[PDB]
Amino acid sequence: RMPAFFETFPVILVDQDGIIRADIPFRRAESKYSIEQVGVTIDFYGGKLNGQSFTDAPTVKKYARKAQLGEVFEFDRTTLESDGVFRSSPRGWYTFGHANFA
Amino acid sequence: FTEEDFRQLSYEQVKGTGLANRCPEVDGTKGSIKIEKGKKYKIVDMCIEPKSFQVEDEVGKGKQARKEFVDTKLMTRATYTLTGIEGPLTVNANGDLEFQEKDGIDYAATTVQLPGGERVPFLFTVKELVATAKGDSIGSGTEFGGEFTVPSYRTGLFLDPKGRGGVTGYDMAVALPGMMADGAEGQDELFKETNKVFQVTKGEIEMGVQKVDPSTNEIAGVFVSEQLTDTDMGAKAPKNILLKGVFYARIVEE
Amino acid sequence: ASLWERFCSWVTSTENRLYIGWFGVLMIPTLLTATSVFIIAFVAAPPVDIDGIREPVAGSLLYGNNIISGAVIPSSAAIGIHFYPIWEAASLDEWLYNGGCYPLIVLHFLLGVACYMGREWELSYRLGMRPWIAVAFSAPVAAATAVFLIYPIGQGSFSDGMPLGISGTFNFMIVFQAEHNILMHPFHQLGVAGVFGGSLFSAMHGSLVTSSLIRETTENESANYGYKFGQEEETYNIVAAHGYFGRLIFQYASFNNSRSLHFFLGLWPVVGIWLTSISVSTMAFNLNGFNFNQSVVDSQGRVINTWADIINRANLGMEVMHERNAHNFPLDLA
Amino acid sequence: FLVRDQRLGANVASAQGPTGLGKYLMRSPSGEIIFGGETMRFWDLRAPWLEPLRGPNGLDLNKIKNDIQPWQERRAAEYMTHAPLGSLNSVGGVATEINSVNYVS
Amino acid sequence: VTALQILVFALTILSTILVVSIPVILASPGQWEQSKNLVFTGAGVWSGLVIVTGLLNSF
Amino acid sequence: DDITRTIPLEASGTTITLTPEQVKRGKRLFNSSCAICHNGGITKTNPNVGLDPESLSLATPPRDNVNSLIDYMKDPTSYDGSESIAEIHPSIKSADIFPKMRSLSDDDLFAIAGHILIQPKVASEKWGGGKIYY
Amino acid sequence: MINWQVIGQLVSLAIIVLVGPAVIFLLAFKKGN
Amino acid sequence: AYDFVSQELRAAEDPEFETFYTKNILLNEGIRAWMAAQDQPHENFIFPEEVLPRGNAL
Amino acid sequence: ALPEAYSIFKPLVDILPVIPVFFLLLAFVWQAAIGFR
Amino acid sequence: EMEYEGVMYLGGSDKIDVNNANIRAYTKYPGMYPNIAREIVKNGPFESVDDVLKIETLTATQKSVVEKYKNNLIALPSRPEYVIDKLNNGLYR
Amino acid sequence: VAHAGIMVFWCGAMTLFEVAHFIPEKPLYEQGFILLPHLATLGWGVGPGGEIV
Amino acid sequence: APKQSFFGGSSASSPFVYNMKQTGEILYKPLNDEDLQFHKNVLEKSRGELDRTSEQIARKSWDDMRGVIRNQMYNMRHSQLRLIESVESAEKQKAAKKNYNDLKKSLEEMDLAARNKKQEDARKFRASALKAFDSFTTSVG
Ligand code: CLA
Ligand SMILES: CCCCCCCCCCCCCCCCCC(=O)OC[C@H](CO[C@@H]1O[C@H](CO)[C@H](O)[C@H](O)[C@H]1O)OC(=O)CCCCCCCCCCCCCCCCC
Ligand SMILES: CCCCCCCCCCCCCCCC(=O)OC[C@H](COP(=O)(O)OC[C@@H](O)CO)OC(=O)CCCCCCCCCCCCCCC
Ligand code: HEM
Ligand SMILES: CC1=C(/C=C/C(C)=C/C=C/C(C)=C/C=C/C=C(C)/C=C/C=C(C)/C=C/C2=C(C)CCCC2(C)C)C(C)(C)CCC1
Ligand SMILES: CC1=C(/C=C/C(C)=C/C=C\C(C)=C/C=C/C=C(C)/C=C\C=C(C)\C=C\C2=C(C)CCCC2(C)C)C(C)(C)CCC1
Ligand code: OEX
Ligand SMILES: [Cl-]
Ligand SMILES: [Fe+3]
Repeated sequence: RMPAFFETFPVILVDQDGIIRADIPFRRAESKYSIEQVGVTIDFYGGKLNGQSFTDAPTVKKYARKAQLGEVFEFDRTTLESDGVFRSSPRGWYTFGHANFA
Repeated sequence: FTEEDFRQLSYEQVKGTGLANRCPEVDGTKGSIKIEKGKKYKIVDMCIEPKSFQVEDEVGKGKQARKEFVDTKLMTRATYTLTGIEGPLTVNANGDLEFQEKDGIDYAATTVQLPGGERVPFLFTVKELVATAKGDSIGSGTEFGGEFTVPSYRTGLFLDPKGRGGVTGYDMAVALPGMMADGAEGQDELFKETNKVFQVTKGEIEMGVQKVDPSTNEIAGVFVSEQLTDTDMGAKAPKNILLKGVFYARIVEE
Repeated sequence: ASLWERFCSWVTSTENRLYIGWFGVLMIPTLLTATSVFIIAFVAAPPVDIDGIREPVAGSLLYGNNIISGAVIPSSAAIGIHFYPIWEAASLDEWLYNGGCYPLIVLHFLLGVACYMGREWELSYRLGMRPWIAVAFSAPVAAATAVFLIYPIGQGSFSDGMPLGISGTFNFMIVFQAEHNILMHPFHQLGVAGVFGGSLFSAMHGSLVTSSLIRETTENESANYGYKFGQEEETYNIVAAHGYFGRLIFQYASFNNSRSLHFFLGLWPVVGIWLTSISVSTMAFNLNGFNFNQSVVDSQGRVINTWADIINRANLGMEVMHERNAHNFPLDLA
Repeated sequence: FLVRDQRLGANVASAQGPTGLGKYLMRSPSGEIIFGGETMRFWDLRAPWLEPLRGPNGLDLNKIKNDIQPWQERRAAEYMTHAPLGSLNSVGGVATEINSVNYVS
Repeated sequence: VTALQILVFALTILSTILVVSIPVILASPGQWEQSKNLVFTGAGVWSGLVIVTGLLNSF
Repeated sequence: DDITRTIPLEASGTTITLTPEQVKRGKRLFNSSCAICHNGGITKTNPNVGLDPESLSLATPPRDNVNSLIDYMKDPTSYDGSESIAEIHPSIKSADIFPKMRSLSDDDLFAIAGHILIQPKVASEKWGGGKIYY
Repeated sequence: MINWQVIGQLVSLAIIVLVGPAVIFLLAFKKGN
Repeated sequence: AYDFVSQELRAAEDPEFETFYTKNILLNEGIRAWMAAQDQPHENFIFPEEVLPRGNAL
Repeated sequence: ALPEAYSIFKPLVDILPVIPVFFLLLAFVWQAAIGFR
Repeated sequence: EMEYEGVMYLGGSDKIDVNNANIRAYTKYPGMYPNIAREIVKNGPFESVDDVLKIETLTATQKSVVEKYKNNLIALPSRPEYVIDKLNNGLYR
Repeated sequence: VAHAGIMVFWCGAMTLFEVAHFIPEKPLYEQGFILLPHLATLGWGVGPGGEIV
Repeated sequence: APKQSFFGGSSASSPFVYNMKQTGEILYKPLNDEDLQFHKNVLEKSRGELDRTSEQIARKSWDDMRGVIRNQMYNMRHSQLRLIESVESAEKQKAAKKNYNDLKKSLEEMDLAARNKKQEDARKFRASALKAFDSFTTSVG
């Protein structure tokens, strides 16, 4: 997952030891290991996709980039005409106002 | 301004003057070039210079109106001609004398500007040219003509202003991560400006000799070239462009 | 009494509202055509191929570009440092695509502040005073020569110069510190000690005057109304502000000569910006900053990183990503 | 790198460089055949190891293809690595190079 | 030859006495009206020994 | 540290022990005779063949041993053993065209080629990799 | 194993620093200047 | 104050719109992806050489 | 290097370019000894 | 394109896939890079895997050096975005 | 002429400083030589191809 | 206690070359048979390039014949220097030293007749430098 300090993060896949296994690379030429090279399969569990598993290599890269944001969610963004950049909570807006007033 | 008038000039008096891209004239008429069916042959030094770049634009676009090629103005520099497009001529299709492309500066990336302020870029090339002409003699007539495949303007490893590319680059609008965080029907699908397609199209040419010399110095003739323009790796629709300038060549006996 | 001397005594007349002297015969028409092209090409210039790689950059107000993004874009790198005026173009819009507006502003602006600097001499002659405010203006004029002219002279094209815009200056600084390491250069190091030091001594000397004013005023009204303009006496005790600051640090760390104090105000930022303007111009000919990459090694020869390596991992990351498709060969201008 | 990729068998003209322009060989704004890349700003170079390859219209495409004699590859590979790019403590590099040479020009 | 080697070594010894004791002798209140050709003797043997070192360098 | 500088001599795995002096002699002579083109194992004028531990092994004489590297600087070849790249590369054979190869002995070619094999044993990812491991 | 060069470089530096303030130190002593 | 959202929507919806602001964003992703393995070593950023954003030819 | 007769004097000509820095610093010593008068 | 199914053949594995692989992908096999892979990227084998062994302008000892690594080569449909940067690729160490 | 002496004394002492650290295998520019390229432009000691003897 | 050294004592970080002198012999022989054959090999090459200059004088293309005298023949004065310091006797060395000097003088007068675009004057300086090239090769043996 991307930490809170970053803003763009490469979508690297790790095991439970920290070692990489797939990376969806920036440079496709002479990429040693990619999503479709090692062939990762998504097995969804719970939610809207309870039991939907697919090994299509274009559709694995779609839900790989979203799951570095932490959890996948269906967004209704034709209501407020949303622009697609993350705003800040009232926990973080209060602290901008109050540590600058003080 | 022939070859034998141009080779006597030093580089210190050609450089800067705009004469180094001027497709040299090759004075002569009442001549022919015989091409034997057994002997090997090659065009060399095939300089091709266009003039009067014209992009086909629609004027009515509903009905009862043509697509008149509006005259544009050149926008980059004097970088537009081609130099040294040698290739073997000795192939003979049941008569036709065809020459295929071998090497040289086939392409020249220039932009022109339509009326309205829009700059169209295009890749004026003759890469993979296969031009046939009816007959075995060359001079004062015998119009060549064939199809050339243009490549796309940008290649696959051309990065965008936002770091997307065909061969390289990001595969998402990475400055909008909240649009990527949608799961169903909103996951940057609005953009297929992301999936960059190196697409390859074809263009036609037709060139007349319009002058000859029986020793060397083949044409100093004219040409008419119809061609597509840049598609921005599959982002905008290409326009047709019509180029009509002066080419020149030289046949050596091989 | 002559037909020229009656004109020659109008140009060198101090009775005008702005002084229009013999250096002002050159800086008034050159800056006014470096203003009239800057104001028009900030609003309504077309996009400019800066790199010569046939990808234009759109830096004017018509093409989007809120004013912390708009810039008069530098020239094409295919042009280089070649002289590119309007009459050496095939058309006026072909001149705009290659970025002709950038040498037309920046050769007239540089020739205008060079004759602002002589005009700052010139009124100090006709008013009868010591003339070295031209020397103090030679620190911004050299610094405006270093980013605009000498860095295009050393590094080749005019595209390497500073863009005339706010976000162009931030792009100029990141690309500079990628390839020249200005942060670890010991003459830029002196310039930020003349910029922080000059900002210290402004906040230090300006404080000790305004904290030791003698009260020629009432309580409720403003303090500045107690200095009648053109008066003979001093408005503040220099002996009390010296006795303040002689208690703050110690007694002989403070100038109770106010002429040597005020010269030290004119020496610390002006010499510091003289050393910055050298440093950018010596890095223009690629005499870069200090390079302590991989210096600390242990006994086995394994490289131990120091703090100059974490600067270098920043310096390398803004090296591979600036000019993202303008490089075809592995070394940058080598 | 015009030499090296020609020695790998490329037609060194019709390069199709990444921005659409010439990678190795390109056209000058006045119309001369010059080197492509970032080095098109230094197109007005007169240098005694390449001026035996310039004709009247810039670099000749026939003299480059055949008569490219290996004293010129000696002088190109030397002058590329001995570039005027250094440091104040005399480290030769592009300012992000590790220190193993003391060279400023 | 090493006879040249001790000659130029005698030049750097003598010029060390010459470069110190010339501006001492000039800028004393005395010692210049008295000892002009103590300097010009020392400057003469310095310019003398350079010529002797000069054509012995050919041999 | 630096106890093991056990670089292989020739093929079939006979090794040699370098000693401290032959390493300070090697690094000071690899610098200012090679390292203006090989700054950390890269080749600046031909970057798809360098001084990796892998890329030196994948040549027609494998150059991961010192006796094939002494034969390299005495008589250079290309990466497939066919041609002789000597007029575009400095060597003892071409030391008239390259004046830096004119004065150094055979005993410090062993010091220079001892440095090519020591550097992946202490600087393993950095030697021969590009600027990514800087 | 003696260095013999920076011995000679610093014994000649000690000669050089004993030239400049050997003129002034004798001239302060003898009231000249 | 990282980005102008008016110009990030436009540069995603036009692949030939570029400014010095849009060039300044790509320089920031070079800094944040190359320095991150060395600046914050507790995070163990094990970015391979193929996934960090390089430009072209260097 | 140097000629073979003068090769012993190589530690002598290593600091001789530094003497024009010492001539600038000699003027501050001479001014301080007379008392900056 | 954004998705390409033949990315595992372009290097960083075995099975070079000669049609659109780079010239420096042959560095990982000995006896393969400089002049024997001149004729694999020029007059290239756009037919099959065993069209590269029936290729001409090779010496017979060069044709046996391809025979050591016949299983490290496939033939893919030739994409035009990778044929253009087959010789340079913009990828130096 | 005291100061014209110290210009020539720099040219005397630096040119002896360049030739002391000569090392004839390297070129002139690989050693930071600044007055020996001014004398090799005038043809003292320079041979064919640019090397000096 | 740290192992510190004062102005020498050559450890791995001491920047001093008062130690580390060369032990073995210089294995590049200064003038052997293999590169002297290469100097004879380029004299076969350089004589063909001055022979090639005659058709470009007749074609009146100056930047070929001002460039082909620098293209392959750049390592000609270096190789003609190495041949005359290879011979044994001194009185035969004067015969090779003089027509190497009469070659160089003849060669740049052809260049001065090349920049001034003088076809009638460059053809005699070509043939004078040609027979001085053949006079050089039987002087050096
Ligand atoms: C705390 C950190 C810090 C500080 C204090 C500085 C401080 C400075 N940096 Mg620096 N820098 C930093 C961090 C820092 N930097 C970092 C992190 C980087 C790497 C990204 C850089 C990269 C960098 C570069 C690349 C350069 C600097 C430069 C400078 C100097 C700029 C001020 C100057 O000389 O302008 C002087 C003043 C001017 C140029 C203005 C000229 C004014 C002209 C004459 C007239 C004005 C015309 C105007 C339109 C008229 C007004 C209109 C009227 C109607 C009112 C100053 C010393 C520059 C420098 O020293 O050289 C110039 C430089 O080129 N820095
Ligand atoms: C733009 C010009 C404006 C003026 C700028 C110049 C003046 C500014 C001051 C800079 C000069 C400082 C003094 C000289 C330092 C370098 C001398 C040196 O050691 O050479 C360093 C060189 C190194 O020699 C190196 O050798 C190599 C061979 O393998 C290469 O050939 C290198 O090229 C060569 O540089 O020689 C020495 O080692 C001499 C060492 C002798 C030890 C005592 C020296 C004492 C010198 C300083 C005395 C104090 C004076 C300092 C200034 C006081 C005021 C702050
Ligand atoms: C000293 C007083 C001078 C007069 C007052 C100053 C007025 C300032 C004008 C504002 C700046 C204009 C900048 C040009 C802006 C610009 O770039 O214009 C460029 C403009 C564009 O040319 P085109 O692209 O149309 O070129 C034509 C080709 O495209 C056709 O194929 O050229 C013109 O149309 C003529 C403009 C100059 C005409 C000037 C008059 C010429 C007469 C000279 C008289 C000399 C005697 C004077 C005696 C003192
Ligand atoms: C101490 C001196 C040197 C050593 C030990 C050395 C070592 C090597 C080695 C072992 C190779 C691989 C040869 C192969 O696999 O075919 C190589 C390649 C190369 N070296 Fe060096 N080298 C030295 C000096 C230089 C210098 C100074 C240059 C720069 C002019 C240079 C340029 C090259 C080039 C271009 C290659 C690649 C050859 C090719 O592409 O076929 N070498 N070096
Ligand atoms: C042979 C030889 C040698 C030797 C040489 C010599 C011995 C020389 C001498 C030299 C000398 C012996 C020199 C000197 C010089 C000096 C000078 C040049 C001076 C100057 C002075 C001045 C400049 C001063 C000034 C001042 C004044 C006037 C007053 C006060 C202030 C002052 C101090 C500033 C050797 C061994 C090395 C090597 C080999 C060769
Ligand atoms: C050639 C030669 C020679 C000569 C030499 C010379 C010519 C010298 C000179 C000169 C000099 C050598 C001078 C000196 C200087 C010194 C010093 C020692 C330095 C410095 C000092 C200081 C720096 C201090 C200062 C101060 C003061 C006191 C005041 C104020 C404060 C202060 C601290 C700043 C001889 C004969 C030997 C022989 C050999 C060679
Ligand atoms: O464009 Mn502005 O810029 Ca500072 O570099 Mn050279 O050319 Mn580009 O580079 Mn890396
Ligand atoms: Cl480039
Ligand atoms: Fe005050």
